Amino acid sequence: MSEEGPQVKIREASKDNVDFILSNVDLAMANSLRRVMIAEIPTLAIDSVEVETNTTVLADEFIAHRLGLIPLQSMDIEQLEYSRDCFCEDHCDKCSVVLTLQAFGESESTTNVYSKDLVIVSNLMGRNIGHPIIQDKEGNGVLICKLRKGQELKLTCVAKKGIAKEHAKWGPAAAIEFEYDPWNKLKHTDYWYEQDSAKEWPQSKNCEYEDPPNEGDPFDYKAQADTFYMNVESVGSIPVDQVVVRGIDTLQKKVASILLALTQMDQDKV
Amino acid sequence: MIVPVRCFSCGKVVGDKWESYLNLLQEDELDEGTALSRLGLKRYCCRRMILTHVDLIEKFLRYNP
Amino acid sequence: TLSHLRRTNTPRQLHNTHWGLVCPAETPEGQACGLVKNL
Amino acid sequence: PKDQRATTPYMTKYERARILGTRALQISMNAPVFVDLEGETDPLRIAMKELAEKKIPLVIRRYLPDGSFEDWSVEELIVDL
Amino acid sequence: ASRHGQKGTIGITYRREDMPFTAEGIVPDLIINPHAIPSRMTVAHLIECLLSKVAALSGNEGDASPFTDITVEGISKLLREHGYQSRGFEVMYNGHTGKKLMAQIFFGPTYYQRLRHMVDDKIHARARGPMQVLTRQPVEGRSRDGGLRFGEMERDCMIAHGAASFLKERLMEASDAFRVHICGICGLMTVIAKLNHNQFECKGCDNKIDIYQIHIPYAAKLLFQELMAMNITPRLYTDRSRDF
Amino acid sequence: YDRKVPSPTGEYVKEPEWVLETDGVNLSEVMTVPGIDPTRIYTNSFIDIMEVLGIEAGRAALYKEVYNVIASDGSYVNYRHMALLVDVMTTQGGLTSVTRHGFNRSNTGALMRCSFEETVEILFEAGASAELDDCRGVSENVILGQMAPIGTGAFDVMIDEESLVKYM
Amino acid sequence: RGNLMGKRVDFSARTVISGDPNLELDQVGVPKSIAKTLTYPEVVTPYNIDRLTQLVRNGPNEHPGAKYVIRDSGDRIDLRYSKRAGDIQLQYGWKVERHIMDNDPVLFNRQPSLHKMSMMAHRVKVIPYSTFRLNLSVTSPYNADFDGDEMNLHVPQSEETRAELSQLCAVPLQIVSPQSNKPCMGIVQDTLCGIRKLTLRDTFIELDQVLNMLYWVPDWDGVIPTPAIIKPKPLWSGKQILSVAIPNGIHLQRFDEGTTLLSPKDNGMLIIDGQIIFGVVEKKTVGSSNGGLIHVVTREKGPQVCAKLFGNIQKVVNFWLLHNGFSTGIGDTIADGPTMREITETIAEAKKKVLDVTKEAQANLLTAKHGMTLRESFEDNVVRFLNEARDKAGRLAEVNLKDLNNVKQMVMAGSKGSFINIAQMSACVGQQSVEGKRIAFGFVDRTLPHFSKDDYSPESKGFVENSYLRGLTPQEFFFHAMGGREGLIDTAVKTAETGYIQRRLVKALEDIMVHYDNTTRNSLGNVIQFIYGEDGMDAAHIEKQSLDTIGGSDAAFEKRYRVDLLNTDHTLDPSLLESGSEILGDLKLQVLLDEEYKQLVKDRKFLREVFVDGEANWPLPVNIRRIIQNAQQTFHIDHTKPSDLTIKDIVLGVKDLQENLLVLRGKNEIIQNAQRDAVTLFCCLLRSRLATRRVLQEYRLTKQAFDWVLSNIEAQFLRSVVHPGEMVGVLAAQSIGEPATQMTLNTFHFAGVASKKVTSGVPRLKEILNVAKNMKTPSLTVY
Amino acid sequence: TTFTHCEIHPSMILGVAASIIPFPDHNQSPRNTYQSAMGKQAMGVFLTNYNVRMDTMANILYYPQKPLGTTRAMEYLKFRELPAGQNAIVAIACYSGY
Amino acid sequence: MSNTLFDDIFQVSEVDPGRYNKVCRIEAASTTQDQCKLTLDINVELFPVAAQDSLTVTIASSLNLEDTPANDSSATRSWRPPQAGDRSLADDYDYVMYGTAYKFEEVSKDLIAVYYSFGGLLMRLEGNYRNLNNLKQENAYLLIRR
Amino acid sequence: MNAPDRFELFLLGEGESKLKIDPDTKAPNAVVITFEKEDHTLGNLIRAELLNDRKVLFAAYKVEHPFFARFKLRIQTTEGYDPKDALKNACNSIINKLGALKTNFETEWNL
RNA sequence: AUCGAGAGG
Ligand SMILES: [Mg+2]
Ligand SMILES: [Zn+2]
Ligand SMILES: [Zn+2]
Ligand SMILES: [Zn+2]
Repeated sequence: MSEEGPQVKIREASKDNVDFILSNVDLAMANSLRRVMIAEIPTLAIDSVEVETNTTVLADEFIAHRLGLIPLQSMDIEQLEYSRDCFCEDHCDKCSVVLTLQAFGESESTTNVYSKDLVIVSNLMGRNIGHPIIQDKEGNGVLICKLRKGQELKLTCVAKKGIAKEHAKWGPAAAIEFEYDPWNKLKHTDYWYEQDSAKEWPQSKNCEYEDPPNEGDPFDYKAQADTFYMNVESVGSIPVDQVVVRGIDTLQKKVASILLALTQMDQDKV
Repeated sequence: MIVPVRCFSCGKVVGDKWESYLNLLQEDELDEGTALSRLGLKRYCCRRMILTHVDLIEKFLRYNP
Repeated sequence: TLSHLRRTNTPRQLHNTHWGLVCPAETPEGQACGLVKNL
Repeated sequence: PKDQRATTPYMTKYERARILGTRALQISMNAPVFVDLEGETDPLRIAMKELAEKKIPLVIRRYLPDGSFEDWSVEELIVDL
Repeated sequence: ASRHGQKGTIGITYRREDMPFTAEGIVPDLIINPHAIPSRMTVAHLIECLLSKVAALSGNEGDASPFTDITVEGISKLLREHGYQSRGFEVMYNGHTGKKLMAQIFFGPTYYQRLRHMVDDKIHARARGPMQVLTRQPVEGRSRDGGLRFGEMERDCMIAHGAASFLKERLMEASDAFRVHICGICGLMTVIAKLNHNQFECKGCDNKIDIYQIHIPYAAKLLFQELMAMNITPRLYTDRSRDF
Repeated sequence: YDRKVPSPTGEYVKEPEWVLETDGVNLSEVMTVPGIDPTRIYTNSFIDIMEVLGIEAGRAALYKEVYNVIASDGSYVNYRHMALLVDVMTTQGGLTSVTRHGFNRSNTGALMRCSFEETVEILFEAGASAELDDCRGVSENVILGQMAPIGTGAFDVMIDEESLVKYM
Repeated sequence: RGNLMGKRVDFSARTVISGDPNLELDQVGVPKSIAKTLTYPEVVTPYNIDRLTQLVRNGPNEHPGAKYVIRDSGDRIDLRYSKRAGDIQLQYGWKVERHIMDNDPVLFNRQPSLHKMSMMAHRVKVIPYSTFRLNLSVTSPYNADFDGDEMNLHVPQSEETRAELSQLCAVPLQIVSPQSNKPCMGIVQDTLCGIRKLTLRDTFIELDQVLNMLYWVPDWDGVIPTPAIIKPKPLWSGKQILSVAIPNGIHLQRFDEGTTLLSPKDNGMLIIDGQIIFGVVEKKTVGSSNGGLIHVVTREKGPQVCAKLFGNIQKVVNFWLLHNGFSTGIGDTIADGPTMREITETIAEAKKKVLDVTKEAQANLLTAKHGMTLRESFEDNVVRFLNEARDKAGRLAEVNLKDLNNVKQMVMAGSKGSFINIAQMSACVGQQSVEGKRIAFGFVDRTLPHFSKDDYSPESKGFVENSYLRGLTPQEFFFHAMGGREGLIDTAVKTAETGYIQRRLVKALEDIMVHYDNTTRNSLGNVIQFIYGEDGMDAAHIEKQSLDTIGGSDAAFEKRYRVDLLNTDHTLDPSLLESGSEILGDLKLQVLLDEEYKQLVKDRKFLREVFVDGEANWPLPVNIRRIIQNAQQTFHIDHTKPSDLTIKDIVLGVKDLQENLLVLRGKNEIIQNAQRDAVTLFCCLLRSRLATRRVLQEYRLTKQAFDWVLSNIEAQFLRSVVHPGEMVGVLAAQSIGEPATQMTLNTFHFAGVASKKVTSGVPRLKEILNVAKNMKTPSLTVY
Repeated sequence: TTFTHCEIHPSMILGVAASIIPFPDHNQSPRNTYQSAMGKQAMGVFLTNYNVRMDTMANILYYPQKPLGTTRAMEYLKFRELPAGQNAIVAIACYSGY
Repeated sequence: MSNTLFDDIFQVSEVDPGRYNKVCRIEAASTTQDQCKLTLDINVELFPVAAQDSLTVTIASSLNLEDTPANDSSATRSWRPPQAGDRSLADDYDYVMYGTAYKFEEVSKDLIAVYYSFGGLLMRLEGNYRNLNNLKQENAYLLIRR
Repeated sequence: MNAPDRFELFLLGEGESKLKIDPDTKAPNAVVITFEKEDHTLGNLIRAELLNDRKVLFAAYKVEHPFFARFKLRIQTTEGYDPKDALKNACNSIINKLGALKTNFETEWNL
């Protein structure tokens, strides 16, 4: 592993999708990258709810649970102090974001409470975080709950920094497609069949990016795994390209931290 | 009882699709399958989150407290 | 709840004449098995 | 009688178990240990060392059906098992 | 449990990052052992899954009504038309290494029921506590801080093991223990143990000397007293007169 | 029926023979029938094989039938365990059942007999007959919390005077 | 029975169990909340006061903490109401009721407790969460599963009881059961299935995969084995890597049906010096069978090593399977076109045969079978046809399943599944039955209102033509439900019945014990057996061996056992011995040889009288065959070199061994005679196994190896003798009572030559134990 | 050729709990019985007004889902209206061994 | 490297992949030595074979490491990865297997047979009457030229 | 009830250093390293790169139990090649490749 | 505290 490896090619791209062809890499890294994107990227999310008023149908913690799953703008999450390392008592603007929710059934018809109705109270200090992610073409970001005329809901929320290992609410990856060796040339799998596996199994879409194997070919036992097809999505809190870049950065930091640990021990050694 | 924020298996937010989903079924009168496709719900692990959802909250709001 | 509302406690095999009148499958495990039948 | 003991010369698994248990108890009660404590602090492990070295100071009274008995010492008994 | 009489408990939970995944990035919610099938022959369980996948992909409701003309071949045909392996097998990758698994996995949606009975309301452990006033023996019931019954079968096995001192401990030291003075002349519990002047006196035998202490389970004391209540003596002697 | 018969070569060779499996039992007359080998006749009745041949034949047959029951499902239990059972049931020269009319009708400790089925029905008899319980059984020591003979309690660990000296 | 014989006890716990393949055989995962709750009164000594004072400081809120402290005065210090956690100074002699620590010995069991195996001692491992964790392989004796089962903990308080459990009740010590003379634990479920796949001929493993697998083995010595294939690619076979788990010195040879030591089927089994050599490893090898690996290792290496074997194999195989995968689905139950056509033809053909007979019966042409009526003769013959049809259809499906078939693989491995399971899922479900009969006419002359009256056509009385795959039709469904119902009923009744039976046996034999005189007696001192088991040996140390002299022709015997130094017909080949040319014509040695042979002839006479059926395979203490193999390997027995054995030394050496076997040790002729009888079969085994030709031609041992064998046999034999204090009573009661719970036969489903209408299963057991005067089935066999 | 009556529909021989089982006729009998018992043990919304009524021990699923595969009998038992479980994605496979 | 236990040429009479996807059962007979037949399980997937092919088959016993004779590293002492293939090594064959031994089955004295086995893959060599070099020592390296 | 704290999956506790290096006794030039609060997301990278180093004789790892975020790593090298340094080299190597990965992606993304 | 009922294993 010495820089002249990872050849990143992008087939398709959008706000929440990056379709990759990552070639010239070690399978271990292809997977490690997949994994680190899934659960080791810091995001912002409501991790505490104060219930002041709740005369709604839904239970207090039922609602609190739902609130924690609402994606919040996390573009500048790296500028937010990780709560575990925040020496400041309870919480503060340097390590948390405060949002509030106020709803009342003004109409006799069912009133819908949306995530768009969350209001940031704490000082963001110019950092691009906390804003409820709204990808609804109607503007109605995520339905929190429905509300009857005579009912009322008043909540105070505190969003913090965290990773999916702590809780799935923190993940931004959503889903990651991952495939290699379109054509079964490495024989990493033995197709189950009741007649003809060549006809019974669907040909992968990635097969069009690699020449078909010939029946006159001998098993290329020297061949290694390489060229990984991936498709990374995003929940919207982090630009899909940042999901990938930050995932990569995370691995560098992780390896660097154990490298540092090795250095630290060598420094402590005679 | 309201639509789960995020797909249980993915984390893909589907809590903002329910309203428009029903509109696709009512205003547009589409097949549920095509409606789910119109919502961008490609994976069946996300399609089921809406396809088999039971909106009970509408019944709960029929009571007066 | 419905299983109580259709419950018939006998005071224990699936007799031929049960066809269509009581459920073949529904019965408690052990003890009252075959005695408590559901319609 | 002292001689003409008709019971086995080997220690049984039941005799071994109780010997170790009762000796380990004594050890846990801070009784004097007759072997070197080579980092050993667990009464049972300590007792097993003594058993291996036949240092356990006990005698087994083997009762026979009719009420009579044969006394065998730990040292006499063959700790095979 | 599923809808086919298939019970089970959660052995362990894994984060998505550690679980098998499809090329499409779909990660199981619940993994079921293959060995739970062949002996139970719950074929319908397998069919429900296959059908369910088709239903999810086609975006409609599946029909599992008992006696219909719906066949597996019909269902599998529909599945193949959605671009999936007709028999429900999908190529999955090992979540730990990312390496393609050698065997493909029967994979799809199904319907599980969360049942009553949770370990949080079953787990129970107690070391000393509330005992029944009648027999001075740990009370019955998890919610009442009760003990666990060491039954007849349990003591039978200790006998088979030869665990003689264990039984003494569990049957007396672990509950029921009472020191009682027995008259040497008549083995009855009639000694007036004046434990402050060291005076005893059997009364009726006028025995102020030859008595002994017995460590016995309180319940056994009750047995003997309840026998005395029926004009029956149970004379406990500490010296075996019948040698053989 | 087939049966291995040590051939003229010395090696067992499976041979066939006609056997008459009858419905019902009456050894008292069947054994005397001409043309029949009276030493090979076998029944299923323990009582009848005992009364006709004797308690050792009864006990042997008892084993064989116990064996057949276990073996009938393909399972296997060591001979040693089955032998012990049938030997116990035949120590009295008859056929002692495992019921309250078998086991409980014994001369064993009263505190053990009463633990099976009948209780005061036995204890009342013990009282009236002034029965003395030797307390060297199992239940007799269970029902009062003492280290019953058996296993680790089948012997007494102690230091005698001779060994005491030798242990110093 | 309520408060005395059984009772509620303190220092105990109960909760749900779950599987955990990362625990050792003898471990148990205990939740921190339980470890915190339950305590242990450890005594303060100079060897642990450091730890104990720390535990006091930790307080009663840590899973490595402590609670009440007991002073010499008897005072109990409740640490929950104390601000002196760091002030209380422990004095020697005090006690500290600490929390449960790792490696503590606790008693763990499952209800109902049917046998010793249900009560075993485990080593505590404090874990997170709230379930008890178990090694898969220990559930086999507990009869446990993970669908919500609960288990009990009993925690020892005295040092004596901790020792007692750790030395008598420890799991490893219970690996081989005295009940059935075999292992009671083995490899099951995933690991069992995984092993089969792992050891397949086509299974090769990549370098880096091997490196991880080797690292998983706790006992790996750090030596990477040379790969089976070295050129094109450095590949290791599954057999090579699995063999790392197996300890050195282990030998095993099963040899199956078509095994030829080169069979392309890779059946059988051959292991040499801990190295897997040949044959696919399956249930027969690593299961509970007494002819498999688990048994041999336990006997050769002992309980402690065998326990490690379980851990080693599971960790390797589970890891490999993790990175391989194994599934199953609908496709596995689907037979191909041609197969299904043959199945329907088989069914149709049988139906035709039933029809033909039906017509003959109706025509009054059918003749009644002897000992039964015409009507039931018809019934019998019809059922037979339909049963055969089911099986034939099942075989058609089975044969045409590919090796890829996942269900087939589980069946082949021997891990859940069987022929009939495949047959019913893929082919004809078969004839349903109620009380041993076809579906009865619950309606007037018919089974359902959907049929006309007087119709005995297969399906009208429960015959199911469809598979579970195909689906049952309403009538078939209901008839199936009826059969299922009686099954469910029987599973309830049998627990009430066998529960009672089991208790009666245990109570009846409650006080039967082996005394120090080696005699089995009851409380009254009444002799039950003068010598326990008629041999005086522990079932746990018994193995099935072959008595070579019982079988074979007299000529073959002579060829294998007659030595004649005076005639070329049976004179030993000089090259066998260093002095084989000197013994030629040696009459004095011939005398010893005549003595030997004469005795061996007598042995045939004797054993032919004892075992009239000619069976040579019997359960005898001390696997001599295996002992010999150990010598052959241990001393590198070069079979091309002449040995230094002397005929005199061989004859007298074996005779000396016989004299030194012992069992009884009295001097009175009564005891000495009993001693001679007690070891008759074993001595017959010794003589037949260690004859001159056997020792000089078959087992060409050196004087050193030969002497070693004899001394080894002696030691092991002595170890097989039953210990005094053994509760053979209760043990036998449980041994007989337990397996009785598997008798779901009742009266049929066992087959025989004559019309077997003979009461069996539990019903018969009851007749026997009750000594019923009016049995349901008398039957007298006349020869 | 002498039929007098005709079943309205074979599946009607099943009761309440039995009728919510998928393809009952593709299971081994006892398994349908076992499910009948299991159905009674499931969690889910019992009564729509459960919030109004006070009771001892209620077990309400956060997000009840319809059975992706249903039986026609559920049209009358209102199972879809008040379901009791969720459509989990499952994999039948040997994995970590847990 | 330092020695050879057996060296002959065989012609394949039959190939049988008895329900195997990688390993085939090879039945070959020696050219010249008509008393010597060869049975062999071989990983065909890795090393392709065909009927009537003439293969050069040797056994040897020199632990094929890197330098002049039987270096322990292969048998007894942890096996070292490649790299050293650029040193003294009998690697001029197209297929190499390390095996063990069973028993020197003696067939009709004049006829011949020998021990065999490669981690599960078996063989059977009717090696010449002598086989004096072919020692029981399990160390063996079946070397095959295509 | 008695569920573990999710913080224990990645945060070091009291007395828990990130790495602990022990020396093996079963073989020469071999060590076993314990990684605290770290699963094979990182661990698998380490092994992979170690096996790309021709001076490494053995490199493998195992997670002894899934309840705990711990990772065992065993490294054996040739004489003179201190395994500790071999690991240090593997880390440097991995980072360098990741740096390129990032750069190539960012460029490809921009285009 | 008894007493019955519903279940679980
Ligand atoms: Mg269970
Ligand atoms: Zn703060
Ligand atoms: Zn999804
Ligand atoms: Zn008195």
